[PDB]
Amino acid sequence: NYIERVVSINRVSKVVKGGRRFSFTALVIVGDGKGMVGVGYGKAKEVPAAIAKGVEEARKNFFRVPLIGSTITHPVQGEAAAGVVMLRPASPGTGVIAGGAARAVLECAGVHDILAKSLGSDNAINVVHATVAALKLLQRPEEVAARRGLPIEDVAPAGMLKARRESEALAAAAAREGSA
RNA sequence: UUUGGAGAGUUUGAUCCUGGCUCAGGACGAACGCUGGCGGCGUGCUUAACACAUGCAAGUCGAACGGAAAGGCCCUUUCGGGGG
Repeated sequence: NYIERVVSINRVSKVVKGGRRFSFTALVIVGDGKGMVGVGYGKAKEVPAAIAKGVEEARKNFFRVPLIGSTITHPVQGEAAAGVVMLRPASPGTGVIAGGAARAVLECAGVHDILAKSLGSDNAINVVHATVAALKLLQRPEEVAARRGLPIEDVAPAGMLKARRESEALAAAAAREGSA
């Protein structure tokens, strides 16, 4: 059930003795819709083969996204070559609101509620890399408290833990109709 | 202890970056074009502090005053009017 999302298709041109020898590049994000996401860049003579290579590269380099509900743990500004993407968590119902690249990677990760904004290098590839760098900079409170050597309560805020418990209930207790 | 940022196109054979230009949105004391049924609530010289016909826009008090021109009342009466 992996959700896949192409963001950009570009006809690139090598030049040779005869002339322009073309190919196609597909930027394909794929995700589980629940927090695992991967990015791929497929380069191939034909568009569908490019997309397939992108899918394969993505499913190879999947990575897991920290979440507290259907948003992210904390705000974070990821940088790439020159893509700069701030991410800011958001209350539920405001909706993932972002440009098509950040939007695609977030929607494939399953982040339905988030604030995002590209601040440099409108190019979708570097934007996606910047967004991914942000998501990799993300830090779940459990591993944070481990990193500190403390409880979770005295490093994380009560609002985050409230939403955490709420989401955990709505996951487990509401998985009853799926498990039975 | 609550909150709220979307991008796209365009330099190149193609790429990335920078960088500008443009667009998508919202608003208006608005104007124009096409069109036009109803109501409600508002709103209307943003320019010539340019010139202005005309009519109204600051009067009131007779319990401040002399008074009595118009009405009123009463005497008068040639019914013309005259007095208080």
